[PDB]
Amino acid sequence: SFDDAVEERVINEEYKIWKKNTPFLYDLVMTHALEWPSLTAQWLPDVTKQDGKDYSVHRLILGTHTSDEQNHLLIASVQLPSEDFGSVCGKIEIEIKINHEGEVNRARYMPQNACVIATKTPSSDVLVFDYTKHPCQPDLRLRGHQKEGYGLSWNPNLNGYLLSASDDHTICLWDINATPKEHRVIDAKNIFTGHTAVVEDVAWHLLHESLFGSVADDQKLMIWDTRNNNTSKPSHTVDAHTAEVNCLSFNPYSEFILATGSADKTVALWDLRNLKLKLHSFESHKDEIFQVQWSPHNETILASSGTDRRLHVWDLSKIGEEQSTEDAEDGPPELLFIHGGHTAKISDFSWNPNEPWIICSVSEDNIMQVWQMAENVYND
Repeated sequence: SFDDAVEERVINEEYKIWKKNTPFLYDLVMTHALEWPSLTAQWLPDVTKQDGKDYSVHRLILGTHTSDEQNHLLIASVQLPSEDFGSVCGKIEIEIKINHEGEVNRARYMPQNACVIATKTPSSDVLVFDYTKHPCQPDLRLRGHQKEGYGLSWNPNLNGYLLSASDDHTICLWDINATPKEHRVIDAKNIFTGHTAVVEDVAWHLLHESLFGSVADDQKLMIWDTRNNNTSKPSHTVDAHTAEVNCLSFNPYSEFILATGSADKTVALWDLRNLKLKLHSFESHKDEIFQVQWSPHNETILASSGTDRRLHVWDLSKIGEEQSTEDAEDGPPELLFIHGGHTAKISDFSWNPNEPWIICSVSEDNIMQVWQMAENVYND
């Protein structure tokens, strides 16, 4: 159609421009086309090195989206710059592969033992694998609910405790260590309802093992306390957004600050000490927002991605500082950087935990990008 065509046209012309400015806007930009689109992406904690090599190796947990052929759980190794047949391999390879029944919606490793990877299937089961066992039939099948989902959150502080969101208006909680397994199957320690609609995302508080937050299409943010008795009584409910809320992430350097992304094209800043007053609303995205992640290195900065094909990076510290018109355009002072290297909807992204400022983002066209904005943008 005409609109599709016009759209596709602007996307290319803009991309054209982007690529030309690459050396000016970035310090690192790596593009790579997977054989299949990945809906998930998360960096693994470890870093591998060799003496004499000008690079270190990092790894990502990716997935495949084949609405046909066989799907797999992937582990990709990426070579990253250091302080400075039989030929040298490419900077990106797929070290591990694991047959997975259906697309991989999410895939997160367990903080306590990253050999453990939890998965979100297009089914209603939640799978668990140990990529030390398959070196495929999951090592654990988590019962819990009737619908598909994406929300997935491992609890630090409590080995094994996993949370999940679902299109069936509920949240499940399991103890992966679950005594017995009755045929690789662990039922569900608790099911939190309290949500009028589809639950988009879920996330554990980072310090208090009994707290966690949920987010759903009912336009609300709910804070829960595992200790409470009513599996329908969220200890708190917040009218967070105009549209449906798609995610929430806790600030790594705080025990109160939180963030949420909505279809209302907005990212809301929240403080647990007073969920009655929204601290701020980051605006600029032109379509739905599905991912929001805080920098693992700076308490003041977070990023968001969505359907508008843009990855935004914000800086709380610049909220409110005055800016010069015709500069006061392009966006508010809180918008530190805009990543326009993706040519399709960004499905998910992850901040590298060892290399401050490196981000990996997977797009729907099955493109993967490892990038780092130019130092000057966040320095001087």
